[PDB]
Amino acid sequence: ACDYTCGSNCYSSSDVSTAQAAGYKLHEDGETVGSNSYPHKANNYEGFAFSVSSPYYEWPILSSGDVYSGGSPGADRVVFNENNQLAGVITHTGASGNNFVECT
Ligand SMILES: Nc1nc2c(ncn2[C@@H]2O[C@H](CO)[C@@H](O)[C@H]2OP(=O)(O)O)c(=O)[nH]1
Ligand SMILES: [Ca+2]
Repeated sequence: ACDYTCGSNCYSSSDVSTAQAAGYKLHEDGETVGSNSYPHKANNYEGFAFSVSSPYYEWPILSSGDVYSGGSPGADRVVFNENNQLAGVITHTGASGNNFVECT
């Protein structure tokens, strides 16, 4: 069983924790990776019911189990805050264009 399902993609809690820690370390040192500048501000245009406070930052979570360091992001993103608390895991899979849906 998947703890988070993003279209076809299966994610456990450890997958989410490894991706989040990588994302936060880079946020605090003011560094970014890749061509789209990861991590950046997750603005929340969709209006999701995140039980943690604002501002929100998005970072890629890869299907292969590897951490992001440059190149292709994929469809899936883990959202954390300024406190290093998980907001949720979102995806562009099954959403129109550059929009998002929450992972089930
Ligand atoms: N859909 C959407 N896109 C956002 C939001 N905050 C930042 N973006 C980023 O802006 C683009 C929308 O033009 C998206 O492809 C997405 O980048 P990522 O590709 O980095 O996930 C948001 O809350 N909603
Ligand atoms: Ca895994």
